[PDB]
Amino acid sequence: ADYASLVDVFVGTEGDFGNDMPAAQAPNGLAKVNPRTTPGRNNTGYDYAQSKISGFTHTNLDGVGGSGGGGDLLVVPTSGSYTARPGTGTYAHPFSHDDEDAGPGFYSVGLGNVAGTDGAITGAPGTIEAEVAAATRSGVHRYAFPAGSTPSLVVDLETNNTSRRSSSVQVETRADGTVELSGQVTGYFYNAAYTLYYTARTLQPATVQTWGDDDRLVDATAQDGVDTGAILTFDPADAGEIGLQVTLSPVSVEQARIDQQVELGDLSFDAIRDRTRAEWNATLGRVAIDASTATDPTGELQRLFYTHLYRMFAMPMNATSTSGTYRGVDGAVHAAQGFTYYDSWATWDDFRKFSVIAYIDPALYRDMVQSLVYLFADAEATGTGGGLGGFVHSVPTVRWERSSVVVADAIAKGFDGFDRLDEAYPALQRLVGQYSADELRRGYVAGNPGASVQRGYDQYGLSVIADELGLTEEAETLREQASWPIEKLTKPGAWTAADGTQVGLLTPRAADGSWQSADHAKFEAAGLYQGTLWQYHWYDAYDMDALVEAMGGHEAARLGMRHMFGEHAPDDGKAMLHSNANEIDLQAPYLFNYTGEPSLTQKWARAIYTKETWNRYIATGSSSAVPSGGGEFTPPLKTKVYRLDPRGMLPTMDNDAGTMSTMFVAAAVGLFPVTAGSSQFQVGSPFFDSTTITYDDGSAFTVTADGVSEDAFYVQSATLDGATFGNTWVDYATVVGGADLAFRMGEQPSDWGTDTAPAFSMSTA
Ligand SMILES: [Ca+2]
Repeated sequence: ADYASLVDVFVGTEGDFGNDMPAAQAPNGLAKVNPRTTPGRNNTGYDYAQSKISGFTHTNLDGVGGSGGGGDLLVVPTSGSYTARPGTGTYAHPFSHDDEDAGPGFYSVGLGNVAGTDGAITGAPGTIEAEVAAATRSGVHRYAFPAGSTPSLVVDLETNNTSRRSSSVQVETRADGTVELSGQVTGYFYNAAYTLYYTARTLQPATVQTWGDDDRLVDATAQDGVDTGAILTFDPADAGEIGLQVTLSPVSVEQARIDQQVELGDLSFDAIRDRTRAEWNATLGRVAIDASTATDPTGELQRLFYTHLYRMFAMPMNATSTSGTYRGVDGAVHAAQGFTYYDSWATWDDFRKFSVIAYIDPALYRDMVQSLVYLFADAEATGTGGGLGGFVHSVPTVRWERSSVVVADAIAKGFDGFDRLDEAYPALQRLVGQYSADELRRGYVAGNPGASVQRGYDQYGLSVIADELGLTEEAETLREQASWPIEKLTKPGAWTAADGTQVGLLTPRAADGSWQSADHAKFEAAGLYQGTLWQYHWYDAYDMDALVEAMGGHEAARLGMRHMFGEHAPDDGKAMLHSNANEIDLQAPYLFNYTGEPSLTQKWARAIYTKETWNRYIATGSSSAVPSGGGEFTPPLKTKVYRLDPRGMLPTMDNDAGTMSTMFVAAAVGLFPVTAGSSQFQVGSPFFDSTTITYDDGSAFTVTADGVSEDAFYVQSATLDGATFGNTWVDYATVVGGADLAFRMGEQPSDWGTDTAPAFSMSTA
């Protein structure tokens, strides 16, 4: 019933261990009411290890890198006074995790009172009780100040996790004495600027002063610049209850006002909070779990599951007004006709996540894909031919590579009626790019194996879209070019097995065709981004069949996969060639299904996600969080990859718009998308006795794992809708059609699935 209570929003909120936020937020909500720690923070604005909090920001990005995105509109409660633009140091309040409470839709904290004037502001007796909650587009605040205090709220419009580009504030005092503030914030993250409009109203009478770029605190009711803000001052009589309501719109201030009225009306703070909690319980309730003591003796695995399901519904964010409109990259307002438009993409990192969303919430997935299509269609409509990074985006956003694979994923899964797909296509083609004349002749990018395999997958994705558009010859060409990276860059005998077997591996190759020297296990060798050749070797997951053949045959692949996971030396951390910390080879644990050893896939799925494993690689060159260098743990570390702890992931292991969380959910369900852009999922090791996915029409997918335990993680046999089942993959249609997939589990590896019908490969389809 109350799934919300199982979510721990503090998981991954410490230091460099996930870069997630405890922010109050609704499912796929635009408004993200995040506490802000000081002097340290994680990328979202909050580091669990800190002991001071300034205030609450209203925009954000989940699990991203750099110094984080969003972080706009900082609201700081204070008993102090200002005569100039506030020093950010004066915002700091002591806090304790003992006086802090948060969950789906809400966050509460007891803040140490602060008082004084300007730079003399410091600790003062009493507590500012802070409560926030969130609706899709709105953040609501309720504060209690110590009796006798002159309550104040600073609205700081300079604050951003990366870069403030411009901001404005306009002040209105209404007949009842309450104040409304409105304007725009323009920020930047990674590739692009974005603009959001806001309205914020007090629920009690207030006076107001504003500041602009000259740091002067004045009575003027308008500011427009870069560093701007407002300071609200309330009557001491209202100390016991100070309320604020903030609403965001990518469209305009007037739309934000309309949204606030529709979304919040005259509802109380508690009602808004309760409603979002009910919305989370509906969302999380899409998956119902029965977890025995055998498999989850502490109850922590179930809590881990629902925490990560919660994280799965964060990005992309709802970027649609209550009037069914959105802002295009052309800078204009358009209709989201008969669907909700979502925006905020990090597709280079997160592309596999959508394949999972597809089987948990089909309708949400469809709207996401339709949105992605509109985004590229809008780019094309500008007629500039420019890439997406040259426009101002409607919400904070990241990057768009692999978009063709995501759209292809929906098409392959049987989704249709994607309006404006024909418009999206040429823009998707520009995103993917073309090999140069010389690259077309030789079949690859010289010295750049990474860019080559990436284009391979992009072109496969594009070939699916092309056929859907009736562009038959173009799809053929795309498929031909998509086969090149496997064929031309898999160097025969790059690694030699213990028995002499010659194993082909992804290797940089020169323009003239000679192979370039590389260490296949070295982080970022050969021009690679955030990985090794062993890891990028499996990248072209749309053609495992051709890859197996290029590697030197079935036995070569089988032995390569075992070497990949250090099976010959299970107690040597240096033998672990797979990385758990990054998304590059996320699919690797499930590739044993393709080499005739499904039991090893089962072992690794259960181990990585629910046990301690050997970890050799971090997600970046070095980390101050753990002894590390050259992209590795130095020494390799035996540890849990996922923890029910503020240190939630491995150090450096960013969640990346909920990707790592989504893969945890997929591992638990036991169905993993090795081939994004296909309709298939690979069978892993389902964690729970019973997992039921209920769809909107009342039908349900049910996967059972009879006798599953911490020790019994191997499949012994299986049935599908009552009949003997021996494949290690299942089609999307089977899942959403509401099948009953029943596994019998055991403590020893079995030969179940060793006679599987072949999974999808482009070359053999
Ligand atoms: Ca990453």
